[PDB]
Amino acid sequence: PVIKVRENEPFDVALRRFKRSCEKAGVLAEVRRREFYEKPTTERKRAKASAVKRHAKKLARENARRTRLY
Amino acid sequence: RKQVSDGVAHIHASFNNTIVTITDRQGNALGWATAGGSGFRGSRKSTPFAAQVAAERCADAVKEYGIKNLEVMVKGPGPGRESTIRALNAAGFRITNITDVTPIPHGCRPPKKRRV
Amino acid sequence: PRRRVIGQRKILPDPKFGSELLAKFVNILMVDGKKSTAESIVYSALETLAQRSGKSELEAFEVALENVRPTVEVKSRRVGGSTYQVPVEVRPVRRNALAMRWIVEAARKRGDKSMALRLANELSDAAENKGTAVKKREDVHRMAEANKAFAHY
Amino acid sequence: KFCRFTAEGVQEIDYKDIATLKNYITESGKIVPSRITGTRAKYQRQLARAIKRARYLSLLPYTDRH
RNA sequence: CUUGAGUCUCGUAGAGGGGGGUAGAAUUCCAGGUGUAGCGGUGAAAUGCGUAGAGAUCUGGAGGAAUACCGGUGGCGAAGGCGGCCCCCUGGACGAAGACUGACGCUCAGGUGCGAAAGCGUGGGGAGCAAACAGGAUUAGAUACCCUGGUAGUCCACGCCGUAAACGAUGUCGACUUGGAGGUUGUGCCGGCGUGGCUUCCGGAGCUAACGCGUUAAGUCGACCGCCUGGGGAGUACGGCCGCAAGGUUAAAACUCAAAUGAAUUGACGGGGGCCCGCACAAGCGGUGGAGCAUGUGGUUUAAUUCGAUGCAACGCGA
Ligand SMILES: [Mg+2]
Ligand SMILES: [Mg+2]
Ligand SMILES: [Mg+2]
Ligand SMILES: [Mg+2]
Ligand SMILES: [Mg+2]
Ligand SMILES: [Mg+2]
Ligand SMILES: [Mg+2]
Ligand SMILES: [Mg+2]
Ligand SMILES: [Mg+2]
Ligand SMILES: [Mg+2]
Ligand SMILES: [Mg+2]
Ligand SMILES: [Mg+2]
Ligand SMILES: [Mg+2]
Ligand SMILES: [Mg+2]
Ligand SMILES: [Mg+2]
Ligand SMILES: [Mg+2]
Ligand SMILES: [Mg+2]
Ligand SMILES: [Mg+2]
Ligand SMILES: [Mg+2]
Repeated sequence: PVIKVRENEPFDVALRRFKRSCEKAGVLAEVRRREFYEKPTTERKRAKASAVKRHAKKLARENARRTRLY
Repeated sequence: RKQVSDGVAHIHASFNNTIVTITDRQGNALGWATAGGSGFRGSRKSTPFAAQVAAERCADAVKEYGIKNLEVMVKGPGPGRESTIRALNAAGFRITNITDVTPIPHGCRPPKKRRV
Repeated sequence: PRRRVIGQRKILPDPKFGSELLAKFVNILMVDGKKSTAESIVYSALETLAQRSGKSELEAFEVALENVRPTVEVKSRRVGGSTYQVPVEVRPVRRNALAMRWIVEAARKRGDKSMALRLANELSDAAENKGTAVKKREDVHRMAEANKAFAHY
Repeated sequence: KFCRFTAEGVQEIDYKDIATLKNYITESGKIVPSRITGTRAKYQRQLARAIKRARYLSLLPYTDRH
């Protein structure tokens, strides 16, 4: 995430461009994910739980479109 | 006593503390300041405000070298990442570029999860 | 409360000067619903104060407050079992109320003989940054400054 | 979406083809997911092999902080 | 005889396996430079490291272990499991057009092999992590959780162990029985229409105690095997076999109980979640708790100190 400040560029927006580049690279999450050891059993329990919950919200959204609240 | 006008700031932002080291382009340190040594202990030490004070003291520590432009190399996940870069600009340096140099293994086993 | 159905209460101005800020000071100083006793204390204190500084009745009382009004204060918040004092800005109405309350409580804990003189002496030092009313403002500002790192929730 | 390797009928993604490979890595040098670029699963694997194979020959970088 | 089973031909995908080599990032250590007072850690601290110059930053080197992104209810494998890249050796699966053999099948007690991790043996290696251990805290205590260190071990070679919630808690093979939405990998024809393999989710009949399963069945059937017979005692004892040991395996009874249990229901509760409320906090003011007295209660005393109320919701209460 290398941001080179451009000419006639106000500082803050370059600081905004930097915050964007680090989040798109996901480096902060990558550091937080690597600070404690994650067992292979648990990484898989999470991955699965992520997928089944990502799946459930889609069908819940498809279904809620065929509904009225009032 | 030497005049450089072109230095590099190394923000070391951990979850517990922030260290600011201003080096020349060759990597030789000119001065440094930390959030812990800026009058902040414990809960205060790991705040964005404690890092801002740490940045200002490091800018006040290298004032005799007359640095004019300053590269900023940010490392770590700490709360003192963003607020330390602002304080370097507030002092009166010119931020030429900002980079994240946080080391990522592509490595060793990390310590075990804390059961708090 | 939880509903926020609190509207502001009406308050009649002071008789001698028609100052709304002065009427609230009498109420703060009043004890047991004896407002007439509190007005006579406040008036004779102001006559001593105005004569002692030569400025005037009202705006010489305003100079006492301007050196006692706090501008930042800490509210408790417990996060990890340990309680953080979080400094928060004081809105203008509470700044006036705190300053008047701090003056009255500092005056009461004074060794003068009569309260009217006791109040005037406290206000006189407060005008010149010497009283125990301004010292409590001193304390609040440094308790808020020791916690500037916590200006967040 | 619109996988550009079925569209161009590629038979192998050819790590020597640095012109193509640079379109499928980020600014910091990481392979972009097939979810973002809409590459087919079959070609995304060959793309990752070619990128790792070019990284070894220093035709491509591993990271941006070399 | 050719439809089950198999062989040949062309290709496809794959972390299938075994052996060798190598790359980049990072950690740690070593040596040096700049520099100076903290670093580290936590809920907060302390232990610990640091003026003998740490931490930070740069330069060079050593070493081991794991391969970010790609990466996906994606793939491969009988299962256990398998993830950088390259080569060598090797297994299986699938698909298309035929040819060939001629049911040559399925299942399988005993037997044989493979079989996570921990562990064991011998010889290496040892960065990071980390049982044991040591210290610092926390605590009433804290043989813990947290912190700082740290040895076996984790890694390699060969040998042993032979067990796991080794799970889909679902044996293997075959046939049959409405659908929808995907993923993945072939293939034929003209993005469109077919046809195969594997796989994920929903659901119909049916089935089920229910939950649920539902063409990958827990539906309808056939073939063969394994296993069960109330809970505890007990997967324990004794014996045999196996093992270097740790132990594994096979596997009781006396005794005792009248239940133990599965699924779902209604509550209640949670140091679960969400949304609300109340002098519930907060923001304020005045009190009580200290003093004297009044009054009630307890206790004690008395011949009697009449009886009752006695968490909130008894105690200036019946009175
Ligand atoms: Mg730690
Ligand atoms: Mg064959
Ligand atoms: Mg057998
Ligand atoms: Mg092992
Ligand atoms: Mg060993
Ligand atoms: Mg050994
Ligand atoms: Mg430990
Ligand atoms: Mg398993
Ligand atoms: Mg499983
Ligand atoms: Mg079983
Ligand atoms: Mg179903
Ligand atoms: Mg036994
Ligand atoms: Mg035995
Ligand atoms: Mg309150
Ligand atoms: Mg009393
Ligand atoms: Mg009674
Ligand atoms: Mg009684
Ligand atoms: Mg009641
Ligand atoms: Mg009453």
